[PDB]
Amino acid sequence: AGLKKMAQPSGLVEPCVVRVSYGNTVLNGVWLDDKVYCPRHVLASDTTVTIDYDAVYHSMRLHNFSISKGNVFLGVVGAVMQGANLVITVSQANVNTPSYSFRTLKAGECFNILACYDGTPAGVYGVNLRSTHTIKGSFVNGACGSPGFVMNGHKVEFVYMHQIELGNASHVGSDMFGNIYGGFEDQPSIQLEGVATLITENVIAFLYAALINGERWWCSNERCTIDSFNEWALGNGFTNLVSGDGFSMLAAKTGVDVCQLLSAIQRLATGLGGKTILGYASLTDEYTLSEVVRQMYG
Amino acid sequence: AGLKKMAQPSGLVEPCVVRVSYGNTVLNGVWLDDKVYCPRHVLASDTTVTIDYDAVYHSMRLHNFSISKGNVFLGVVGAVMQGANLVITVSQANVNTPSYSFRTLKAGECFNILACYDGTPAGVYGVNLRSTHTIKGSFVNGACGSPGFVMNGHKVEFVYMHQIELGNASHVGSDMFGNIYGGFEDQPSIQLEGVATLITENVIAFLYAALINGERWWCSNERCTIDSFNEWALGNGFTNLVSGDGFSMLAAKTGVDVCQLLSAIQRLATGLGGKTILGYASLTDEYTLSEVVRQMYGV
Ligand SMILES: *[C@](C)(O)C(=O)N(c1ccc(-c2ccccc2)nc1)[C@@](C)(C(=O)N[C@@H](C)c1ccc(F)cc1)c1cccnc1
Ligand SMILES: *[C@](C)(O)C(=O)N(c1ccc(-c2ccccc2)nc1)[C@@](C)(C(=O)N[C@@H](C)c1ccc(F)cc1)c1cccnc1
Repeated sequence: AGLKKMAQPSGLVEPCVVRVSYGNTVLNGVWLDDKVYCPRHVLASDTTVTIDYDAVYHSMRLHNFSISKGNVFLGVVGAVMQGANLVITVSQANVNTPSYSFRTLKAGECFNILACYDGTPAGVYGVNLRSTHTIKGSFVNGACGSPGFVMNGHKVEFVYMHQIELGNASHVGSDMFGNIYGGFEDQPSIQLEGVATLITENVIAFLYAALINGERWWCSNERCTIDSFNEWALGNGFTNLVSGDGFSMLAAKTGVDVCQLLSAIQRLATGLGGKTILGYASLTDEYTLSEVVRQMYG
Repeated sequence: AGLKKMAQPSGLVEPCVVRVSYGNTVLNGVWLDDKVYCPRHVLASDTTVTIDYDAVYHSMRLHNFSISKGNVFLGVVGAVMQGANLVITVSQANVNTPSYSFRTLKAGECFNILACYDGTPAGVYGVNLRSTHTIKGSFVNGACGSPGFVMNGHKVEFVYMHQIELGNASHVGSDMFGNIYGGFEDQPSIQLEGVATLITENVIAFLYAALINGERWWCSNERCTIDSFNEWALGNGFTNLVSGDGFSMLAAKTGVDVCQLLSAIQRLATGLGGKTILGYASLTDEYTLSEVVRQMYGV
């Protein structure tokens, strides 16, 4: 009953956040087994001239690393560079290591940001990757290395590590495989995101959310083809639709066709009059199909 | 960098949530130090008429009780009804019982809800108590006994325990002392919900979040005395403000005083005219002052 951007329980991610301190600059690290993942820009302090990472890696002094989880210091042994990640090998092994697996996020999916500062978690909240492979969370200085995760069946899927904040207030993270989302760079040059187009299959589950909760005022008998929308979608800041197979489960209980919401979206997109839907005066892509089913039918 | 309702880390609370079952009704409970707390309506299975809890508490067979945390089954020992809650004593002690304590919340504060189903933690999100003393969150069938909590320095303070769901989709819970908030009944008979009046400080904090976040189209140079607003707040669905000395820090960083917002509240409470503030169609008391300071400046 209701609809809120809720985050999954952060309890398993929480023991792994460490404080990685290389010289002056100190940031957040994900500690799993004997390895500690952190953004490689910790090795940089320039923040003014283009950084030649290939050279600074070979010219690194491990005596300056001091990694910690509270009062314990983990002893640094080695460190290799996996993309934009600086995978650091420490002697102590995280006794608190959950069952983890790395995965990459496909645009539109939801995941959980464990905002951390100085190796201490601050808050957990759910976000979705946008059409530009950037997120719109809440971050302040020192968050570099805060993990993002999805969790299915007592197993953590580290899908995000924070790297940098764009001027857009948009946040760019790396993959745990070392791959910047959206093709951006950890470089001190100005970078601009593209136009954020709303993810269509999240807006649909958001409209079934309104019909399950009885708000049927916006809905009418009109229906549009998957095709005519895909044509209309690009020119109106929306993503195209591949198929409508998964909604058929919800479409039956509601009795509202998939082709019928499309006619509504073409109308409702930049169309909400005074009347709002579920607390929103504009369509939103925050809510996925998975999230709707967990908040509506257990 | 953004305004994002977020919950504090729920790691310490997750060891304590247990599956409490008494025959048909199965719902969640908090396992603190060898005592499981749960709503007293787990004993009742009837949702027709008003139920004599004093007579149902005595018609209680402890042998019927089934508590479990995963595969482990707890052995129930004692059971005393405290208010609208059930303090159940068991043999094993939650060995991971955090630095815990109870509290009752004055209206307007923000706390952290841990929704559970079948003794399984499932989500965690921030919510603030409305003036009617009903939070408004997400709860499906079987979430009775999901604890709320607020954490000040690794010490867990349990403040909520889910009891019932009203008509307005408003959610009602009980403190760990066994008192239904706002004075409600855990009975099936129909029950009214009050008119939600907005907490003024949390609206002011929400407005500073907008001035810090750039949206300054609604702000002009109007200063309003606090009493004229209080006289106006008693007649327009707001609350009277006690002090604005905590806002002294946000006012200096924005350069906008607290008086300007107070007049601005009188302006926009009528309606935002289709122009949203921070992605919000109307004024919102969701963001408390302290939570706004951790997100904007990071304390
Ligand atoms: C990290 C260090 O904790 C941090 O908060 N930010 C940051 C700072 C510097 C770098 C960086 C330095 C040298 C080379 C490459 C990257 N990355 C991240 C903040 C302060 C940040 O990103 N600021 C922006 C303006 C920035 C971009 C690029 C850059 F090189 C330097 C700064 C930051 C603040 C808030 C949230 N996230 C990150
Ligand atoms: C709990 C059992 O998990 C549950 O979801 N609900 C509930 C059901 C019954 C009682 C109750 C039983 C006996 C005596 C008094 C109360 N409390 C809670 C739900 C289904 C619920 O609250 N339904 C409403 C209609 C209800 C209110 C009051 C009442 F006495 C009986 C029923 C529920 C649904 C969704 C969210 N929370 C609770």
